[PDB]
Amino acid sequence: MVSFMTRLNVADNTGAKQVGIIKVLGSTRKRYAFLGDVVVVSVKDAIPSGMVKKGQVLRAVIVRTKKGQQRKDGTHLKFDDNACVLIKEDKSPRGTRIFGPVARELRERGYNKILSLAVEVV
Amino acid sequence: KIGNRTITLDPAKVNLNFQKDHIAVKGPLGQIELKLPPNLPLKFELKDNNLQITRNNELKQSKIFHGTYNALITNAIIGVTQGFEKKLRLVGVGYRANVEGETLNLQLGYSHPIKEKIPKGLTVKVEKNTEITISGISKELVGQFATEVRKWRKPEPYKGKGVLYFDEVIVRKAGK
Amino acid sequence: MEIRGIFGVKVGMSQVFTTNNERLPITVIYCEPNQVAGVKTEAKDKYSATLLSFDTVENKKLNKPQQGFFEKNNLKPTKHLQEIRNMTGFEMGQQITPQNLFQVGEYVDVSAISKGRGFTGAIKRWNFKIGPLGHGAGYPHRFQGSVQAGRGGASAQRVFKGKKMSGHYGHEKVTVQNLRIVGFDEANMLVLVSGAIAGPEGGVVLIRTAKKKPGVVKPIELAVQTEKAPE
Amino acid sequence: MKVRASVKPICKDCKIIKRHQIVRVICKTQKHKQRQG
RNA sequence: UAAACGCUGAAAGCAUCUAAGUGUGAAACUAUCUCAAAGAUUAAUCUUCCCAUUUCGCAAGAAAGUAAGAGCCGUCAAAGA
RNA sequence: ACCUCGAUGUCGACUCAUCUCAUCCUCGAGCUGAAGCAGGUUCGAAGGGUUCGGCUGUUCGCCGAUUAAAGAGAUACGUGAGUUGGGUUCAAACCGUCGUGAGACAGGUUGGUCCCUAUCUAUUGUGCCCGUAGGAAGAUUGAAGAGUGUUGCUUCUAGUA
RNA sequence: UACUAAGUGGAAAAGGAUGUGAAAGUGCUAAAACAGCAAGGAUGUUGGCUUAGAAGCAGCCAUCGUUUAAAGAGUGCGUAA
Ligand SMILES: [K+]
Ligand SMILES: [Mg+2]
Ligand SMILES: [Mg+2]
Ligand SMILES: [Mg+2]
Ligand SMILES: [Mg+2]
Ligand SMILES: [Mg+2]
Ligand SMILES: [Mg+2]
Ligand SMILES: [Mg+2]
Ligand SMILES: [Mg+2]
Ligand SMILES: [Mg+2]
Ligand SMILES: [Mg+2]
Ligand SMILES: [Mg+2]
Ligand SMILES: [Mg+2]
Ligand SMILES: [Mg+2]
Ligand SMILES: [Mg+2]
Ligand SMILES: [Mg+2]
Ligand SMILES: [Mg+2]
Ligand SMILES: [Mg+2]
Ligand SMILES: [Mg+2]
Ligand SMILES: [Mg+2]
Ligand SMILES: [Mg+2]
Ligand SMILES: [Mg+2]
Ligand SMILES: [Mg+2]
Ligand SMILES: [Mg+2]
Ligand SMILES: [Mg+2]
Ligand SMILES: [Mg+2]
Ligand SMILES: [Mg+2]
Ligand SMILES: [Mg+2]
Ligand SMILES: [Mg+2]
Ligand SMILES: [Mg+2]
Ligand SMILES: [Mg+2]
Ligand SMILES: [Mg+2]
Ligand SMILES: [Zn+2]
Repeated sequence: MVSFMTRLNVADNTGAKQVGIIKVLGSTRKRYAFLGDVVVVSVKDAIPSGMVKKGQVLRAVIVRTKKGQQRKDGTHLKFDDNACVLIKEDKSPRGTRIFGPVARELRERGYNKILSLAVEVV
Repeated sequence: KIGNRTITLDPAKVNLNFQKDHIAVKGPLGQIELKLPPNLPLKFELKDNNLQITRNNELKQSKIFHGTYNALITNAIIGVTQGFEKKLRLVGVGYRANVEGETLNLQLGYSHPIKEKIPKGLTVKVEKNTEITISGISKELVGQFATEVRKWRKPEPYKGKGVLYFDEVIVRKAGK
Repeated sequence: MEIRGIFGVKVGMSQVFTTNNERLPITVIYCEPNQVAGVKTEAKDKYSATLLSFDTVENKKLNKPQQGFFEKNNLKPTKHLQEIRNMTGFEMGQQITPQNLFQVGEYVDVSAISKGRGFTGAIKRWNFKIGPLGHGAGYPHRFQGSVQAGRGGASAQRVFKGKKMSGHYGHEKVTVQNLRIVGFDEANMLVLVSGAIAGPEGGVVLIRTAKKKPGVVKPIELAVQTEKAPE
Repeated sequence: MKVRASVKPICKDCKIIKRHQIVRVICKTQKHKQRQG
């Protein structure tokens, strides 16, 4: 459960190594962000050959969580690191590839482009 | 004045039974019943083909009742003898209505289907999909039906869309 | 309205997998056949209700007035007696089981006495906030919250009736609504109810028709395992 | 409808009435409806 | 029912939601939902069970003499300072 | 300058909130220089809700990102026999300025003791006694009450009016 | 014996209103009153400057005259007019 001012990794090719959460988008006092949730973030660790620059405020969607969440059948999906990918208004990824595995909760909330550009969905 | 206005009625078919507080009028159409509130400050007299309402005092409510019930007797006789009718011009792009049994259904612009139950004694006919005629023997009842049908789509001032009344003009506005 | 009620004892909680791929936690209720001990009519009493008898026990474990009533009404001796409002249509001295009352998957509500917790504080009882722990602090850390309404003759100068402070918590009747029945077990006289039921295991439980959704019955069916013998 | 402490006819067609023990002004033009006289 | 809109209708032959009569109308109000509740002294209702002695005199009197039930004590916890 | 100088602890923050309506959102309606969408103004309405941060002791305020909304006030500018003491205002020290001086400044800065076991009443819970007119064990009706009431997004209706 | 219909009485101003009672005058009226209903409601002409244009209803030059019961360089709406 990624919360306010949480540093997390980016699983895409965009030049951003460390990203910090600013707001858990969606409602008032939305405490946590689970898999598939959209957040507003700020790039804090970037690279010279990157599309984004350090300090930009952008919108991202989370794909992995260390805490994890439980599905309806009873299966508990749990990763080992919190990861998010940078998205555009249209809900389309900013990067051209997605690194590592992603959850299935993206499929429910649209995000079809994210699934098709992933390595393997879980 | 309405109170001192003749109510000349032919005895061909219209009789008016005057009880203590229950006036019954019977004629060509159905019978109309009027309730008299207690301690009514106005006495009727029933001569040949002429009814005259007189009062006892010069009170404000006495005068008000004398006029009001003269009008009510006039309206009851007219409705019993020839009835009342109202005409609604339902106009629009896809507006249409028709009658199934006791319920009049309309499809103006609403996702949910619109139906309306017809009370007793009133007959509503739809000769053309854009036209509605409500015929009855009580003026207030046909008026209530006309206005409650209207409430679904009140005539807008920008175009002609709505459930208009017949020979009713609306102020036009030009929404560029 | 047409309210149906039955009494049972909660035995525990388990889970069942269902078609449409859901894992549903369930509560298991042991429901003895209930006996209608009295019927009270609207005309003769000014209200209508049905009082049943359940949790049967031997005659030597019952007091003299109650056993006299049971032998006068020609009923099976039971130590528990309770009624439900607006329950009509049952003849006196008829055994009632939940199979005849509710459907396979209809909505019901369940009332039970909550688990006793004793003398609890304001935070555990009224979901209050705890005071700061660092940056300097004081003796009251788990503070209830200032109960000042007004200081001075022109103001209340009193704690308002119904204030939120520490006190007894638990051992109180509570109702959870819109619980779907999952399965009936006639041989073991065992009812399966989705969700969680209040009260300790072995306590009494009242199952009633839900007032929010009286006639609504949402279908639910279990899954049949396709696994076969090892090859 | 315009709520004012003082109500007076605006055009010669405006007519003052007293409904529900409150004086109002009604007229063909709906911009001239007044209340709370 | 509030704001608002009415139908039929006069005082004031017209008009007019109002004075009589008859409607529509909000998360507000009264109920529907949950909990507690006859110390509600205005102390309610129903069902079941147990009392219905011998003498003296004094009767919501005495001496003894008659039951349902409850409590003390013990083992406890679905409870609990 | 009427109460209080044989003592009424004074800013801000934390916890708990309650009340008013001159209504920020949600709810209903009239007018519009209201085509639709989104608005403006007025009327009715207090049931619920009314965010997190950066700088400052701060209230205030500016800025950032959200939200349906980030309302105006009162309650000793609510609340220290509930917490804190950052600020003000003890003794220490320095800067600028005034004074010949000791010293002084709603000028600035560093540091600096916040006590009380609850008698009455108010309140949250739990008991004993007695009454309810024979006693006891059960099941009830419900006079007077308390608790909750927030709302968003997507799809369809329909790219229809 | 009158008045009030507001619980006014039982707190308030500038201002607003066909609430109601009393009084004192004045106009018309059964040679017909007022409202409403049914008819007409004019001609030069659409006068002229003026204005892109106004000419019954822009500012004007003013604010015409006949027929006739009546009629206005118009009562508004409204039309580029
Ligand atoms: K003092
Ligand atoms: Mg200390
Ligand atoms: Mg401590
Ligand atoms: Mg006082
Ligand atoms: Mg006081
Ligand atoms: Mg009318
Ligand atoms: Mg109603
Ligand atoms: Mg007494
Ligand atoms: Mg003095
Ligand atoms: Mg004082
Ligand atoms: Mg003293
Ligand atoms: Mg003191
Ligand atoms: Mg003190
Ligand atoms: Mg208001
Ligand atoms: Mg309510
Ligand atoms: Mg910092
Ligand atoms: Mg003050
Ligand atoms: Mg204060
Ligand atoms: Mg304050
Ligand atoms: Mg001050
Ligand atoms: Mg205090
Ligand atoms: Mg304090
Ligand atoms: Mg202290
Ligand atoms: Mg004190
Ligand atoms: Mg300090
Ligand atoms: Mg310190
Ligand atoms: Mg010093
Ligand atoms: Mg010097
Ligand atoms: Mg009481
Ligand atoms: Mg008063
Ligand atoms: Mg007046
Ligand atoms: Mg007068
Ligand atoms: Zn007007």
